[PDB]
Amino acid sequence: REHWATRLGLILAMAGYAVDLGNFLRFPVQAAENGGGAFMIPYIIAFLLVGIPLMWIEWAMGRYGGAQGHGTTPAIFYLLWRNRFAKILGVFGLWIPLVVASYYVYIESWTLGFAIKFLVGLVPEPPTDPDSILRPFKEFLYSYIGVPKGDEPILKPSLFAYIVFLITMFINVSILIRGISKGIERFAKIAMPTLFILAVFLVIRVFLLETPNGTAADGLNFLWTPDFEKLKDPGVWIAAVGQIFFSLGLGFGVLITFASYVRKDQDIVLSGLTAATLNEKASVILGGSISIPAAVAFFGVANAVAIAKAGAFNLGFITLPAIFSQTAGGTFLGFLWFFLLFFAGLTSSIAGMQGMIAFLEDELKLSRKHAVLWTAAIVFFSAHLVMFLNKSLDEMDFWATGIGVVFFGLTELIIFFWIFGADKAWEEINRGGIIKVPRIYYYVMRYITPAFLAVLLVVWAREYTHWTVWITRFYIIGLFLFLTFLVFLAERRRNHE
Ligand SMILES: Fc1ccc([C@@H]2CCNC[C@H]2COc2ccc3c(c2)OCO3)cc1
Ligand code: NA
Ligand code: NA
Repeated sequence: REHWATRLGLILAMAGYAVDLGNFLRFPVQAAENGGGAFMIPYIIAFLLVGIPLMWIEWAMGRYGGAQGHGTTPAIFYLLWRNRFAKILGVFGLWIPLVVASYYVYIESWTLGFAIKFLVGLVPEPPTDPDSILRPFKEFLYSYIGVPKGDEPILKPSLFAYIVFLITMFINVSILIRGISKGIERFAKIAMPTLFILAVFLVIRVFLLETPNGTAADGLNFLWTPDFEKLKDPGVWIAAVGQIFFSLGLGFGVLITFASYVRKDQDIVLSGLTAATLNEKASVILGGSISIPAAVAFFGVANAVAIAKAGAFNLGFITLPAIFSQTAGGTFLGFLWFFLLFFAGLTSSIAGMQGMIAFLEDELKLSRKHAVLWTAAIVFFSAHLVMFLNKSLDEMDFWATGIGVVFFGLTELIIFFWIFGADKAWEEINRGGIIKVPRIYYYVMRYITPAFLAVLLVVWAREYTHWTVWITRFYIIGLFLFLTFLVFLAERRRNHE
């Protein structure tokens, strides 16, 4: 079985997964809409009571399963809980990242395409007024995606967009086919430093932006000036718990897969805490210093609220590209921005596709080449639904991350810390640990963490159709059936040998 070569490589690979577009787009918009600097109060709380405890647990389950040659939850859940229902629940940890894969790598290709378009100058050049600058780029994105101009729910992606998606798929395979250390880990050691440099250069250049409408200081001001009156709102405390779950990539089964390549007695306590901390520093320092400040700098603090409400997606793919066409040397600026997002996405996507590669290797005994190619085949095939059927993406993302990760997140806790045994679980986490987990976390993991998660489930249920969503529901239901069949074939192949 493969292992991580260096402790640094392991941390950078784990961080590479956590850090993505959300760090530079989603988190800054979440903060502005939920109290500005005051949003850090429930965010740090959520980080301590939910994020950190669960990540350690997934790291432990990963290393525990990896010692016995299993990197995926269908096999690991069965080791923690000798039951048939444990194998079936495990299918979800194979299903969720695979559902995400169908739209994630595609959106990832958008950044690459946009980076190429910016570098070679194939971008709009307005013209005055805000809508006179934004609309030419609003149409640039819609022509790239193929946003329906009629009543039909049909997307018609450009040939360029489709080809870049092909190229993006290829790049992912290239890294994945070289394995864990010589592939994922090797790339982690290049991308993360490259990422940091790209970010810092943008942070510096954004801080020098000055327009008749405002400055970069106005951006950092609007974003971080606290509004504690919003702390009364339970929705803010829910968004904080949700964002942390989103930020670290919990409940995807990815961390478990990666942790399985950590050797039996190697540290996971300090290693996990370090990687988690990098992701957070990236969000508050790098992520919060670029997108929102640059936007507020150009349009003024008067439109700062309007900008935040327009969402993280509009900000990154419409607003900032418009601003770049109006700034000095913006054409190279746009390339760096989208190059930055691409590498951030590429280090997450190769991790999310590893779980399927691991299953095909560990349980069906396929070669790494075959495992990678068939995984790529499944993801590439599935993506045509996301590329051509409008709002299919929303439907996949809703089941997969809206409730799926949290439900699966709660499933991990109960299976590992309650069914497998809290005492056995606790010894598993701290074993080989450079530092020991604070004893107070024993109660947090066992009661506080699953309670917070269970609350998130209940609010989802109480809170929550055009016929085309049934197409997406049809297929993702089919995937779960197909993966169930593979798990079935796995346990049958094992009885023979
Ligand atoms: F809707 C969303 C929820 C959570 C997130 C996470 C946020 C932190 N960084 C990791 C993100 C998930 O990344 C993935 C996961 C599986 C994948 C993948 C990429 O490509 C193929 O299979 C992104 C989007
Ligand atoms: Na993140
Ligand atoms: Na990434």
